Amino acid sequence: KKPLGKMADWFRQTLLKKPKK
Repeated sequence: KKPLGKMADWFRQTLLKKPKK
């Protein structure tokens, strides 16, 4: 998994309020 994809999910949880799963 690319760090970029990891950060993408990080933003999805952080900003879009979508818990990673």
